[PDB]
Amino acid sequence: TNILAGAAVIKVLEAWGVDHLYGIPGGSINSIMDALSAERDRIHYIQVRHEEVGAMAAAADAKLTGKIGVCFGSAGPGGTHLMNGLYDAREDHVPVLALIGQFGTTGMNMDTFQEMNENPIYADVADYNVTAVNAATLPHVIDEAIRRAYAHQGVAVVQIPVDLPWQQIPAEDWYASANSYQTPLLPEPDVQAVTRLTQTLLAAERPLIYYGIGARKAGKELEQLSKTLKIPLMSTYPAKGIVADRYPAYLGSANRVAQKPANEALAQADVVLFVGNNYPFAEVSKAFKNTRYFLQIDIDPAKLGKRHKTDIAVLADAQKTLAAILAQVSERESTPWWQANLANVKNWRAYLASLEDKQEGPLQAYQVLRAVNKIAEPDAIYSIDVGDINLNANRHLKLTPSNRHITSNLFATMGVGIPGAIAAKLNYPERQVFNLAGDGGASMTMQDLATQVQYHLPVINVVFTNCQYGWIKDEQEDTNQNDFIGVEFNDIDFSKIADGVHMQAFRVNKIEQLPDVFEQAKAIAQHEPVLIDAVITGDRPLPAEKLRLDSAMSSAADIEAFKQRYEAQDLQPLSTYLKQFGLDD
Amino acid sequence: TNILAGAAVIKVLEAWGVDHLYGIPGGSINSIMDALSAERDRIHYIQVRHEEVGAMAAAADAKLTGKIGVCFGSAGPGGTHLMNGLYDAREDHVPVLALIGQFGTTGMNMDTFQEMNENPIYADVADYNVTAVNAATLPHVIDEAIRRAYAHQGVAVVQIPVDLPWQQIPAEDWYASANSYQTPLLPEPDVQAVTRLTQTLLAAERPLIYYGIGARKAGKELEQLSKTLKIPLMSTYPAKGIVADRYPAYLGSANRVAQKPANEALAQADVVLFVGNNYPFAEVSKAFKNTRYFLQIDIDPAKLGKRHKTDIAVLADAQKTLAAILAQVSERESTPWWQANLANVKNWRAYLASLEDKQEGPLQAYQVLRAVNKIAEPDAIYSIDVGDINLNANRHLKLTPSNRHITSNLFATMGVGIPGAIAAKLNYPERQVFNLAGDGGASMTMQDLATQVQYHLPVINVVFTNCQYGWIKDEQEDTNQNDFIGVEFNDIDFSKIADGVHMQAFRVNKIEQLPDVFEQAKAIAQHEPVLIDAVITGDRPLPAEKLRLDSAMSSAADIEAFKQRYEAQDLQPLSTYLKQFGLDD
Amino acid sequence: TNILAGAAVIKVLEAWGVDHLYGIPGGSINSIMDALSAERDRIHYIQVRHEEVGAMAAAADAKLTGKIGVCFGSAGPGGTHLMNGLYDAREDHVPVLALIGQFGTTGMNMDTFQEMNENPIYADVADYNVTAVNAATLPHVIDEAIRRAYAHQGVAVVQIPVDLPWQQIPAEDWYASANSYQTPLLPEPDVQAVTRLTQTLLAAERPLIYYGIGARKAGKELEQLSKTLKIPLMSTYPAKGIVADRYPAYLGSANRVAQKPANEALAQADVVLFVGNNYPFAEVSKAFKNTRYFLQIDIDPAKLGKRHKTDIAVLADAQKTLAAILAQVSERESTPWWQANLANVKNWRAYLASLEDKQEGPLQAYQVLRAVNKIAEPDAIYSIDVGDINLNANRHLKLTPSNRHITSNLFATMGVGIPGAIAAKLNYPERQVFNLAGDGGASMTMQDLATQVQYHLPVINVVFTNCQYGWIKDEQEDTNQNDFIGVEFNDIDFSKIADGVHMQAFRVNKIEQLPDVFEQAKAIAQHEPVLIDAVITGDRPLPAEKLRLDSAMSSAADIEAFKQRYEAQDLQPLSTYLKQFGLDD
Ligand SMILES: Cc1cc2nc3c(=O)[nH]c(=O)nc-3n(C[C@H](O)[C@H](O)[C@H](O)COP(=O)(O)OP(=O)(O)OC[C@H]3O[C@@H](n4cnc5c(N)ncnc54)[C@H](O)[C@@H]3O)c2cc1C
Ligand SMILES: Cc1cc2nc3c(=O)[nH]c(=O)nc-3n(C[C@H](O)[C@H](O)[C@H](O)COP(=O)(O)OP(=O)(O)OC[C@H]3O[C@@H](n4cnc5c(N)ncnc54)[C@H](O)[C@@H]3O)c2cc1C
Ligand SMILES: Cc1cc2nc3c(=O)[nH]c(=O)nc-3n(C[C@H](O)[C@H](O)[C@H](O)COP(=O)(O)OP(=O)(O)OC[C@H]3O[C@@H](n4cnc5c(N)ncnc54)[C@H](O)[C@@H]3O)c2cc1C
Ligand SMILES: COP(=O)(O)[C@](C)(O)c1sc(CCOP(=O)(O)OP(=O)(O)O)c(C)[n+]1Cc1cnc(C)nc1N
Ligand SMILES: COP(=O)(O)[C@](C)(O)c1sc(CCOP(=O)(O)OP(=O)(O)O)c(C)[n+]1Cc1cnc(C)nc1N
Ligand SMILES: COP(=O)(O)[C@](C)(O)c1sc(CCOP(=O)(O)OP(=O)(O)O)c(C)[n+]1Cc1cnc(C)nc1N
Ligand SMILES: [Mg+2]
Ligand SMILES: [Mg+2]
Ligand SMILES: [Mg+2]
Ligand code: NA
Ligand code: NA
Repeated sequence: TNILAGAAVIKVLEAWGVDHLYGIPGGSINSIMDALSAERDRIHYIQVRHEEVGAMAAAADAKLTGKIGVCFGSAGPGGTHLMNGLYDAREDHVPVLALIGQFGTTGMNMDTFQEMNENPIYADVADYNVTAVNAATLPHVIDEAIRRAYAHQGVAVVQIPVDLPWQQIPAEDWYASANSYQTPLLPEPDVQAVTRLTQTLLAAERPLIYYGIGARKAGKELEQLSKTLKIPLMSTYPAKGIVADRYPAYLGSANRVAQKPANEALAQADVVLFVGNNYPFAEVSKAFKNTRYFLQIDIDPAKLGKRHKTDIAVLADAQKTLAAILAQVSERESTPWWQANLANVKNWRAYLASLEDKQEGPLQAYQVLRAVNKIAEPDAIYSIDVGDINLNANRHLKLTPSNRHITSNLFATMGVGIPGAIAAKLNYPERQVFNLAGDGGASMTMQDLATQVQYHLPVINVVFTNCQYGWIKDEQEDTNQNDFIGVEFNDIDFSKIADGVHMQAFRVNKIEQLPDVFEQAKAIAQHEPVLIDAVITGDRPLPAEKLRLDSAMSSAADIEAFKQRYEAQDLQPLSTYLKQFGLDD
Repeated sequence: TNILAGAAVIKVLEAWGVDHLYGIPGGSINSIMDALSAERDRIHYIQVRHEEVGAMAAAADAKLTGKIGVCFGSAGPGGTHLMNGLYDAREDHVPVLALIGQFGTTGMNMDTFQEMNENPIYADVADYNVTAVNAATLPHVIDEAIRRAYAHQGVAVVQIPVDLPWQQIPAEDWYASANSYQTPLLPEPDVQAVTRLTQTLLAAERPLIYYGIGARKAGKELEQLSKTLKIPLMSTYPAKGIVADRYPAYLGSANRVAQKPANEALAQADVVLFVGNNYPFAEVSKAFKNTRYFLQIDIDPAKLGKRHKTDIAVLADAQKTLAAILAQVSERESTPWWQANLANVKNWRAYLASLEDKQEGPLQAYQVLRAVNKIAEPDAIYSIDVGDINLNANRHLKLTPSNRHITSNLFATMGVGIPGAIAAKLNYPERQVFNLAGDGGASMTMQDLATQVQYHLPVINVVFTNCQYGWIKDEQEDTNQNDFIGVEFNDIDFSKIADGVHMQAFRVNKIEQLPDVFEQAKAIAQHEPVLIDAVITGDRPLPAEKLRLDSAMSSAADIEAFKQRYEAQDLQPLSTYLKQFGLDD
Repeated sequence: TNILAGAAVIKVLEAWGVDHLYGIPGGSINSIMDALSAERDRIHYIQVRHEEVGAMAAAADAKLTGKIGVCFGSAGPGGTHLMNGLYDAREDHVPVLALIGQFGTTGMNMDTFQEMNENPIYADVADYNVTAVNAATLPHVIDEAIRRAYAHQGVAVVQIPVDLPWQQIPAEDWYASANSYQTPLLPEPDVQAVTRLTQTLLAAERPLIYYGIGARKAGKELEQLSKTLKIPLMSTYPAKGIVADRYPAYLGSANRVAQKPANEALAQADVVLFVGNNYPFAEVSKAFKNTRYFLQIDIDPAKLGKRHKTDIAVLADAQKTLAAILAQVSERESTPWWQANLANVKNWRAYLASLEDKQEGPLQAYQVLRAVNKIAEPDAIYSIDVGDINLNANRHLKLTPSNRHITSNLFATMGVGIPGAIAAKLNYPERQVFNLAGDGGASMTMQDLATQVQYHLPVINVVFTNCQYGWIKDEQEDTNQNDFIGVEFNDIDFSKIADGVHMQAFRVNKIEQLPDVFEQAKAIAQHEPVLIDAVITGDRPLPAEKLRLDSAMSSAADIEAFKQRYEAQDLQPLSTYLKQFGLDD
């Protein structure tokens, strides 16, 4: 006849297909805990060691599977600890439900222990942000929160006074709307607009197709269009892997987490097809200042003409539109622009290989990533933290459509490596999972290495120990007048941290040590987590946004200093290849 | 003729006497970093490993010295990481300035990398919350923020677009108002009201004086009034130490972080003098339901009649008022109420001593704290985390007016032990400093053990490893119908964590191991930090709020179960002593 | 045994002495209405015609009496209509309680009719901002709101779900803390700081005392210090009347709502004693750019050194400090500085009198205000709207300590004239009350002239009809490159509007009509409200901030143009008087 309101809430989560959720208990959320306890055969609670890891893992769940992530925090400090993960979910536009403990309705507004008005705390981050005040409507409020988080691709927060889930409600009244769920409709491309777009693209002297993760379903069409039309491809960093890295006309990404060929080509291009792309550097870096025609395909009307004035804009699904272009074109002959870019890519990849292929000496980030490549399975998943690792992984990882990689794309919160890998292994127990993190980021969430141990999640953790916030040191080098500050710090031995949480680990500092240690790690991670602490040099990775290679643009002295510092003696500027094929810079 | 606006900002901090500040750099705050770098001889930047530790340490600075604490975080995730420390500062009403990075005014509102409207993030926590938009007024905005944080005893947040501090401003225009600073005026007690208050207090059959930290300047007057009038003393937990723990009529604190004699006496009292006290449990625990007359002294009109209806309310300084009462009274003879309470205290202290005085066997929290007492200097400072340690430290630490102790009093954020100890050692390098933390709380901020190492801060860290969130397990025992959940977890060896950050450490699990390890730690902390990981039992500490000792109130079976579980065979209920002296319960 | 929670809420209001409150009913607040309906003998509900008028009137109640003002609005649009009054109360730092309707707890968060999360709406304006969720604690929440509004001198907002006030609660539990309310007894002003401040003031060659409303209790001391020491007085506009306008050495106020002698003298002064003053134009107008020493007295630490670099800032009560200064000084002979300022004031007053004393012709604001003066009782209260009326009333009204005048000082919301006058008459039925308003501001709240009729509040309304937003037209003349826009509009005949709400009224457009109309109005307002619609010219009043009178500073052409436009042929610059008494400019 009756059900506890907390039991009904957990049944709402189950109806929506929530497999696992994260948090840390407290008095203010013990009634939800009680309902979870009864339901442990059907829904799986993951106890983290810091609530930010719970929120970040919930975000990562949604990034990986498209299913809403769920986390919770107790009243006051439990909930405020969620913030970095909630902001990550907002900025990366993935659905997350966050439940926040609150003291009982009889004690609210009495200024009792750890009791405050919690609603204003979450107003900025959340698409939906409500304090529940009734037990009978609580299942509906949770249902509403989930349905909105999905529809609006963001964060729904519900503060729950602890008395409500222990109250009996009628067993027959509540329901979940999960059965009625659908994903948004995919708009179709206008035939005339697609034809006009195709004509402009074909008439270009120096075309590029520049796609983001909005094109994640269109890898085949992107590569086929590139091959057929002889048009180079470039992408946002997160869109690495949609087309295989091995594709010879994939230039990489632009700006800083970037590859040289992409920056150079973008500066020269006359027509850009900008597809499923919200590149946040467009305006500030003047990326498109010399672009003659700008053609955009996006599903979101809020994005059309956002990053540059459009000459043709198509409000449609990326794959449907790219298919429609491909359907109306035929094989084109090679062009000077095509060949110049192909040559430039070859030159760049030879540079990266030269760094990877060192066999002995002081360990650099480049060989560590080569060692990752050597033990990586074809469908491996990479959880990547924030800093130099984004740049280095972007250059060195050899990804295909079979891979996944995730980071904090836009909020760019450090510490996401560990939680992202926890979520990855929970969602894909049979797939190999890496956590690639700098020492600064790994330090921030280090305690949750214990969570990998506790739940026997065989993540391969690789920490890049430079004893610096390298990403920031390099920024200070570029901008600051006075000495470095706050960017060089004391060593932490992560192999000892790992030992502390009862995880097998290794520490290495020489290139020649890599093969055996990585082989051992590969084997250990068949059953248990493992950590490799790679002590790397303070060498700055080549700044693709600050090239000093072209004698028509840089002094002979700046060029040779750049070659020496970045081991880039064999790099040629794009202009070399443009000139070979009869085009001017 | 000109000065960089960032240089002027740092000069404002120097004028206000800021010695040290905390944070982690980033591109969005590198211009403030540049100004700090130039000023490193005069103001001292402390690089933390997680920004929440910076915010918590800033809060602790203000708790300890009364001087505004200063922290910062980079745009987006740097700033949102500050939240647990900022909420701590708000709820514990201490002045803190937080600077938040923001991207340059040319890139704001362009939806660029890690760029968002940051002002709404801080609206709830902050007394003052502004985004600076001009370089010439920036020193004033910082000055304003500091002056308001002090006057309003809370958090001032300023978001700073990174371009502004690198702009030149006239050298002669800016100023700091530090020279004009004063603390609020101390109101004087009305003579007639004090006399009426004194008469009511003297006419009481079962009086208590119940003080909080608002009486921190009135220790001498409190103890003297108690001795002269034969009136027992009780306090809030944070007010432990204002009167020496050894004082035989100090009952301790009420509720849960509490001592038995205080809970029992409060239930029986007819008149309570409530002084400098904002006890958050007053209403929810029905603390004063049987109190006949309620007399209050507080400096804040917002507090008068807040926690119970007052019969006499005095808007005045605690010390001035207590002095005025003492001036108009003379020595009173002993009473039955006085003797019953004295006997009860003796019985309770003998119980605590019996726990402390065990010499061998499985290690409990009680002997760990005895070992702390044995190596503690008379003016030691204690930074205490959140959980069972608050209860255990409250019972076992032997404090006097010469000590300081701090925790997160009201927000009660876990993880404060480490940052509180960092702040304590920075402010009091010649005083012994302890960090007393449970394993859950220590885990949350563990990475900043590295900060103690980096800045050579000789903190004595003591971790209470029960492999539980014990405080929460006990709550689930009390309230939950279904099995424990999320409260028992895997071991972390903190002696290995310490080794990882290059700190000397010990792990112990037997009572007989304590003396030598604590002696070694005492010696090490003359020069360097040290950590003791104390592996303790899962024994629940005696619940002072759930006594089962009085046969007129509890079954014989519940009483003997309580004695057995809490080793409390020799405890007597207050009623025993009331009856001895001819008073009924 | 039991009491309705709504009934207890009204008893809390009665305990705090709330005489009257304002609002408009709705379904979402009908349970509070129900409780008010039973208590008509003890609390007086005023039904307004627009909720902003209720909020503005509540703010005005507190401005006038120092007692908390109370208003309410129904859920959604009722509450949001309060905003202009709530912001006025926040900015003018007066205590106001606002009750906001909400739908019942069973329908909250169901997305029902007019149902939304109302808490974020009031977060910015409110010092205290909570949604009640329990009936038994509702009286406490209201009590807390009141106590906080008083303590923090601002707005407390409580959102009340409509079901709660109809729930029975135990009769014996609730209480109000009004009985605890008191004002603090302060120590004497800091003796050594006051002595030093005094020496600096007396050593000055060109001293000024510049006070604001913080000196409201110090009129006697201000005038005596001025006379004894030969130091001219100037004030903020709202501080007009604290010293009688007829005082020969009262210079007026500075900036734009200002008088010529104050602006001229301030520019010359070497030492300013800034007392109970938070002049918002200090920095932006560079008011103190030439000041050698700046001395301050203020009760609020947040203000110490806020507006200018301050040589000595005394934290103390204005009256007590000024009395302490007076007690340690004695007579100084007349100085050139004193004589020059006296002469300048005389010249300025002759100018104002020349405008007032016209007897025939096109009506100007100047003669209307002379007509007000001629019918004004010595203790009349003036509610003044926002625009040219602030400037003209500041110059022409002849106020003494027996008067009161109020406007929206800092938020400066138009429309306040009508509600301020309603509040004034409710608090002071036996005092004459004027509403002096421009046509723009009167139009915004015109419907509430019906409220004066409904409650038989004999306000004398005087509307200054120029068919312009004159204040803004003048700004456009000063700053805008293109034609006037939005500042000249169609006539509204307010005598006809008055007829429509059943109020006796007159319309005048000639100077010679004034005496008979104002005599009739004076007599009508012995019993009923009345309105005079004064059709005035579009003449720009003399801009005290743009003086062109001094041959050393302005071209002869500029001076002749200024003199012509502003009928200022007989005005002399201060430099003329300075030279006369042997001082240089
Ligand atoms: C430390 C760090 C540094 C970084 N620096 C760089 C850098 O230098 N270079 C770089 O490239 N990135 C960088 N980033 C990542 C960067 O901040 C952005 O997140 C990224 O460039 C945006 O990628 P995106 O447009 O693919 O994704 P999003 O911003 O998520 O945009 C996806 C777009 O696709 C659209 N879309 C979605 N579905 C469809 C569909 N079915 N059909 C059509 N359109 C669809 C959406 O409406 C949206 O406009 C960095 C990240 C980090 C952590
Ligand atoms: C895990 C945990 C559990 C806790 N549980 C308990 C518990 O069971 N029991 C317990 O007691 N505490 C407990 N607390 C602490 C608790 O939450 C409160 O912070 C504490 O009880 C309030 O102490 P207080 O009134 O001294 O301090 P505050 O809340 O800071 O109040 C100080 C008061 O003094 C007034 N004041 C300031 N200056 C003066 C002056 N010069 N003269 C007069 N008045 C002045 C202020 O206006 C204010 O009202 C716990 C804390 C933690 C971390
Ligand atoms: C259209 C319009 C135009 C305006 N333009 C002008 C203008 O040109 N010129 C002008 O002068 N005004 C002008 N104002 C008014 C102006 O905006 C400010 O409100 C006013 O100048 C500030 O006056 P104040 O300092 O007296 O009041 P407040 O800002 O209320 O300051 C009071 C001060 O006194 C202190 N205080 C309070 N009690 C005590 C005490 N017991 N002892 C000591 N200190 C105490 C307070 O802490 C505070 O610092 C205008 C208003 C309007 C509506
Ligand atoms: C009613 O309040 P509460 O829930 O009892 C309280 C005091 O708020 C606590 S206490 C607590 C357990 C602390 O565990 P520890 O292992 O550090 O200590 P212990 O085992 O009790 O010695 C948690 C998780 N929380 C909840 C909590 C969660 N997350 C953070 C950041 N802070 C908290 N404090
Ligand atoms: C312009 O953006 P940014 O400042 O360059 C950026 C990307 O935001 C970074 S990157 C970064 C350094 C990361 O250091 P690591 O040691 O982990 O990596 P690395 O040494 O570069 O290999 C910091 C501190 N921040 C700032 C930062 C601070 N705190 C958090 C929680 N996240 C951040 N991400
Ligand atoms: C710099 O401040 P400001 O813009 O000069 C100021 C004081 O804020 C004014 S004054 C003003 C004109 C008032 O016109 P009236 O006809 O009432 O008066 P007047 O013609 O000047 O005698 C307006 C529209 N505003 C703007 C205004 C608009 N709307 C509201 C509700 N209040 C305002 N006050
Ligand atoms: Mg690093
Ligand atoms: Mg524990
Ligand atoms: Mg007008
Ligand atoms: Na951490
Ligand atoms: Na209106």
